[PDB]
Amino acid sequence: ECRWFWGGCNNDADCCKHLECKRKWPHICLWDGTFT
Repeated sequence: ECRWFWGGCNNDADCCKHLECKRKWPHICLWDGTFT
């Protein structure tokens, strides 16, 4: 399972495949939009 929008995380893996975690505090799971 992964974290949803505004769920919290530290790394990109922590967030879903589509959701990307910002590498700058505050660290949260956001939406990328671009297909990996």
